[PDB]
Amino acid sequence: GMKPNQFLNSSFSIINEQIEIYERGVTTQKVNQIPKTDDIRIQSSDKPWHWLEIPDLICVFVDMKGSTQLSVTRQDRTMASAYQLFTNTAIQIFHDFDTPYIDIKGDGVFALFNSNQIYRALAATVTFKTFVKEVFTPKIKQKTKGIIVGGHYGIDQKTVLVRKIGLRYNEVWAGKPINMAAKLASLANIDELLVSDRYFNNLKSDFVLKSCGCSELWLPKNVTEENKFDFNKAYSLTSAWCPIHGRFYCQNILNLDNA
Amino acid sequence: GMKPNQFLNSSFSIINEQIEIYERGVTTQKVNQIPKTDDIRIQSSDKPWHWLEIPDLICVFVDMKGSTQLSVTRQDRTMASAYQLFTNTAIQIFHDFDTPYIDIKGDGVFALFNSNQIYRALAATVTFKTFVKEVFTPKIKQKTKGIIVGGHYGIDQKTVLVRKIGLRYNEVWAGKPINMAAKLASLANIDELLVSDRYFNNLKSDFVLKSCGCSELWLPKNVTEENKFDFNKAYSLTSAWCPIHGRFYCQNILNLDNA
Ligand SMILES: [Cl-]
Ligand SMILES: [Cl-]
Ligand SMILES: [Zn+2]
Ligand SMILES: [Zn+2]
Repeated sequence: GMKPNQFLNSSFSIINEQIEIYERGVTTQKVNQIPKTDDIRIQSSDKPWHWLEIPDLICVFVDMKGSTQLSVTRQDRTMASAYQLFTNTAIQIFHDFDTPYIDIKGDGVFALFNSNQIYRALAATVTFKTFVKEVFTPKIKQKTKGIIVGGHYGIDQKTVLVRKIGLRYNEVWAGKPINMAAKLASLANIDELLVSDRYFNNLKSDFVLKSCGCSELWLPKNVTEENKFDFNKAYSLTSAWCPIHGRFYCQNILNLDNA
Repeated sequence: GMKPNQFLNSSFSIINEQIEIYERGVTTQKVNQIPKTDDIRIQSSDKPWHWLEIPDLICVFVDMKGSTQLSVTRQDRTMASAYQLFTNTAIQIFHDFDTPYIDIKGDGVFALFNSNQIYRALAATVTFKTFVKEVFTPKIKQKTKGIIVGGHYGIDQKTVLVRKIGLRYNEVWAGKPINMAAKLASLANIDELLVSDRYFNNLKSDFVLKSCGCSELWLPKNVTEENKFDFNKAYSLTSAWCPIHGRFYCQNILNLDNA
């Protein structure tokens, strides 16, 4: 129902071009793991959009929480320092866990994992969560003389589509889990990880379901009235790596993907 | 703080490296407009992080709303087509409005504008909003035989910091307006734009404050109890370009930045 006098001429022409592209339909092809970036082809502009379908991809999203009083303009520039200590550490930790794909969005970082990296994704997320709780929050509190800033985290797992868009070219991701992992992180309290029920249902080991004894780690949370999610239930983890047993637990959990 | 038995050895070493970087402090320098990407220098890794301070930068964030039933796996693959029709049109429209910087995050797109592009940012946002209402929503409803999918939108304006991080290199943005524009969009209803009070307070012309008569366009909304924003009030726009007067209004609004 678009009319010429409703839009700029250029906008009108662009919208009609996008309508034509949309009317071409799509094609897809299955690829079991996140492909190398150069294996994602740039298409000729006349073709129907082609997507690669990655099954049961895991998306972790971590975001700074409680930072509204941190500043980029006042003398201490504390938001700049906090951004580095939070985001750069997130990136380096996810890289150390051999994350297939990392990207930065606002005050947050998302990390994509393959469907056979369930436990690796969790171990990387809990490592970052523990860093934030034990290091980031105390140091920012020291610098600000009292402000408590931390993180909150979400994980979802679902099939996604990927292709490249030129703005160079970047991967673009269509589907549920990146959007849903970010929405879960936004819903989470400070120092809380929320995961979807479909991701939680893939966690089977007592190394991740029960504490070290220093109890059930995960609590269900109904998310239906949020009107944001295509699943009924999330699961909440508020604990972190044990100061005594955390390394041993992380070692075992990482190995759980190899079986 | 950190204990060695709480983390993997590699994670421990990485955290200590990030603490050292954080303890170097930061330096900043003012640049009045969003710089060219090659003017944002890559630093040697030993230096305190340097940031460019861009005053009163405008961030628009547009996001798909109501898409939980769209699928990337069922036969119609409707989420793939919808992603193209929504996101690619957003990209092309923002490029047509000469947006200095565009980036894609999940089901959404953000566009950054200079402080002297107040009205251009609004005109680009309302153009995309009108496209979504008049074109995207009807076509997706037709394809799905009834599902109503649309968009929601946020705008904030505040000083930001920018530098480059290598994961070639990408700009990273620290500060309020990208995070806050995304949170405003998440808070917005379908076919609703929410803007911060500080952005709204820069809107002075009746071309943006009053309708063509086919009334006040903006309604205040208190956002204090959201505990997410560093401002008290947002402003809601639910209208779109008039089917008769929309081109004329958009043209005049664009001209408002040149005075
Ligand atoms: Cl600030
Ligand atoms: Cl889906
Ligand atoms: Zn223990
Ligand atoms: Zn009118």
